[PDB]
Amino acid sequence: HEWGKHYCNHNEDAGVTCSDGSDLELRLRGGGSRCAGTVEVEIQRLLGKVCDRGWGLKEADVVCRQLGCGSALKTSYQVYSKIQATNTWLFLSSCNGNETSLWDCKNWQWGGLTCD
Amino acid sequence: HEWGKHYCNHNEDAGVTCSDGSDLELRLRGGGSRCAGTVEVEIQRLLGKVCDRGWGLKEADVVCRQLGCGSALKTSYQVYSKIQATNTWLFLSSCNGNETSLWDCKNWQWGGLTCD
Amino acid sequence: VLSPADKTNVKAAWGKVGAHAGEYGAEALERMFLSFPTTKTYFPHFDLSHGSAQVKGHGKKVADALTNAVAHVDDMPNALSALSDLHAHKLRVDPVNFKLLSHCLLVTLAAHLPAEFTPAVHASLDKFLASVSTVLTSKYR
Amino acid sequence: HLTPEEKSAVTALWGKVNVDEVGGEALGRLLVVYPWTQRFFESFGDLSTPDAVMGNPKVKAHGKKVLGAFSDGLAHLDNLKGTFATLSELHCDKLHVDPENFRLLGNVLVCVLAHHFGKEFTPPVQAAYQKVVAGVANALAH
Amino acid sequence: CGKPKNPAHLDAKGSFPWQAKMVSHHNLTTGATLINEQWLLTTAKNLFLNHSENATAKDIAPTLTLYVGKKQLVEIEKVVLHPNYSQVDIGLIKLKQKVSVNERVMPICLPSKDYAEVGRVGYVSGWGRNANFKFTDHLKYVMLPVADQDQCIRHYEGSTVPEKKTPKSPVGVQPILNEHTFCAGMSKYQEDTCYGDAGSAFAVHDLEEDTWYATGILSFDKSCAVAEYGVYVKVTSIQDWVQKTIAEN
Ligand code: HEM
Ligand code: HEM
Ligand SMILES: *[C@@H]1O[C@H](CO)[C@@H](O)[C@H](O)[C@H]1NC(C)=O
Repeated sequence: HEWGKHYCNHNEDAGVTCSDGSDLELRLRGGGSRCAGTVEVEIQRLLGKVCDRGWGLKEADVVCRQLGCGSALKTSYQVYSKIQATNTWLFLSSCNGNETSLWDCKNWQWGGLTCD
Repeated sequence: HEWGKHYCNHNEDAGVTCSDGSDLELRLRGGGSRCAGTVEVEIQRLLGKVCDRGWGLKEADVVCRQLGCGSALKTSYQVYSKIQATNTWLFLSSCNGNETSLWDCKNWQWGGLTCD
Repeated sequence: VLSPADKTNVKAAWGKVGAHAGEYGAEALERMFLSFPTTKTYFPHFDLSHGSAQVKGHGKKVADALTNAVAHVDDMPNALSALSDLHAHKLRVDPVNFKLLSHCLLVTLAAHLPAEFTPAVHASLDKFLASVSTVLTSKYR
Repeated sequence: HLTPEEKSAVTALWGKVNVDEVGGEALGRLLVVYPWTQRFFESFGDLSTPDAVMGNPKVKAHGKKVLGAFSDGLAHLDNLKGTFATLSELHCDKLHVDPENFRLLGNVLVCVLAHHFGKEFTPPVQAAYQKVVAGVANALAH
Repeated sequence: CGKPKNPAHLDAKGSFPWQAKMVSHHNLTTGATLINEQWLLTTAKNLFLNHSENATAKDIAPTLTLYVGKKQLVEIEKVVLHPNYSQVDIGLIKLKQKVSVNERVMPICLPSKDYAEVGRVGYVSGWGRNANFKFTDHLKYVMLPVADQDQCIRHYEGSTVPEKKTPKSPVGVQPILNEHTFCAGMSKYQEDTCYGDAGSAFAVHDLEEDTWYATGILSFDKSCAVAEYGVYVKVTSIQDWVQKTIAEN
């Protein structure tokens, strides 16, 4: 539309992350086994978490589908605890559930906001 | 305000009651002692009663402090004797709760309005 | 100002409201009281409990006043002369309350007649209620 | 402040709202009822007639954004003042929207919530909704 | 004369210095205009508040609190009404001490030529009521086009010939209309003055001299967009008495 004459702010600036696809890792940590726990993301040597903004079972099926586990049932744990803490987050809007990898879901954002 | 140009009807006419202060006396009647009954008022040898509107233990406390008794406990009594009828009424505003006489309460009206 | 189309919209809406106007007015009074307690200062001698017949009658009176105003949309100041004098000098109701009440009344309609409360009808009812409020509060002094 | 009953009622009722329609409808109602507010939204093109504003996608998108802000505020009822501080600075510095227009938005928003809920908008929960819209209006003021 | 800091409903941010706020002893807000270092202009109706009109101006003067600039208090010394106040609501007020003219306090000087020509666009700023009938916290300013006098007379009184006049003001109250007045219609977005903006100047920006001139003092603020015209008193018709009063004091 125009240069500068907008009402955005510096807490909602843009950015980009690019990769060839050989270093995108997704996993679960802090649970009974590999197929349960909190979702842990790894990209280009930095590891962070995700944010509940629509984390329904239908959207959650994709994470299980990528790792070879079955479907998604609930959002909790029973066995193990005390996972590491990182101040970086990933945001996902919506996914229809039949895409085999989380990296293919529409408009997945890596970092830039804190979901308080 | 403007002379003659107002909308009050003839049921809202004002009045005044001036006294030396030695001719005002209130009693409790209908109960079992000096300190239980309906609150009867004597102002210039005219009978009367106090309106329930706005009547609470905080005002009853000053009423029973002036008569020489303790703190008020209830807004009722046992009917030891019948009480005669009267026409005038005394309307009481909020009392601060520490003055030593009902006459010291701010803006108390004698007569006029009806306790319907 | 109320444009002729605006008058037609107001007339149609208040025809559609029907006999439920008294109940809607009572509900609006209660809702204004509950939302903003400060507006209860002008009803010290009023039984303001749930289901009270006093506020029901008061709401019926307000609704009848507004219906009379709609019937005389072209000569509103004369229709509300007595009420204007009552609310201006006698009771000295602040202007703010009027707008408050208007909004309350409006929401009540939206709660009960969603189908007819189109944006154009919303604008028309807002303009009419603003005109009534201005007439009643004009001589405030 | 909000009593636990009011908090429960307001959260439960807000759980039943839809993002993509009610906020846009509220914004369109504000544009149509108070014309002087069009000056700020001139960027959105044609706002001359009611059907135009109701039919404008940009209005619906901005309604989505303001409703998202409202949901965030609901999630931060205790700390509304700090929750909207950035938005307060934004509207105070760059736009010069008067503090009353925020309350105007709150009243139209309450109107459309009544419009959608129907009988379910009992006066007790409307009191809480009035309190929250008042809180956000005051927080955004200055 | 006539140099504001910034030439420009919309919240003012450094554009209207001449404006001044007044409150009576019973908490009603009104407006006024700075005319010189020590004199103001206001409507007479803003002086007979909460008391009978039989009282003298000496009784009026100490009961009014006056703010200028950014909530800067000033004290009133004298109040002088126009001898024919029944038909022209001009009223002048004298400050206790002449103000130090600065960016937030600066007068508006008066027309040498009439500007009330139909279609002329002027500015009106005031502390009056808002859409919710609460006094505005921040100063508000609106743009109004001058309107034909005959249409205004028809709107508020029906007919121009005195014998045939009958009251038809849509807001109940009737304004004072005569040769000493002019009227203005609503803005483009249907913005109009409401309670409390009385006394505010109708400012016209003359580009030839790059100067702001106070063309009128609002004398009817009860329109509140319900009536279609607001009523002002022409400064040119009042210039001479203003000059005489200032010179005499
Ligand atoms: C659309 C706006 C309003 C309308 C049409 C309206 C109409 C009326 C009517 C018809 C009456 C009865 C007069 C009579 O019986 O002689 C009345 C009385 C009254 N109104 Fe209003 N009114 C409005 C706004 C308000 C507001 C905003 C308040 C206060 C916040 C208020 C407070 C009162 C009070 C205290 C009375 C006296 C009731 C009594 O003495 O029993 N009114 N009004
Ligand atoms: C009262 C509650 C309000 C909330 C929660 C709110 C929230 C927001 C938010 C989150 C934005 C950011 C949009 C973006 O970055 O693209 C925004 C922008 C904006 N707001 Fe508000 N706002 C409120 C009141 C108002 C009011 C009352 C007005 C005008 C009458 C207004 C006018 C605007 C405008 C013009 C923009 C910029 C739109 C653009 O140029 O793209 N806001 N608001
Ligand atoms: C007031 O009106 C009268 C009417 O006869 C006129 O003689 C007088 O000059 C007027 N005064 C002023 C100050 O305009």
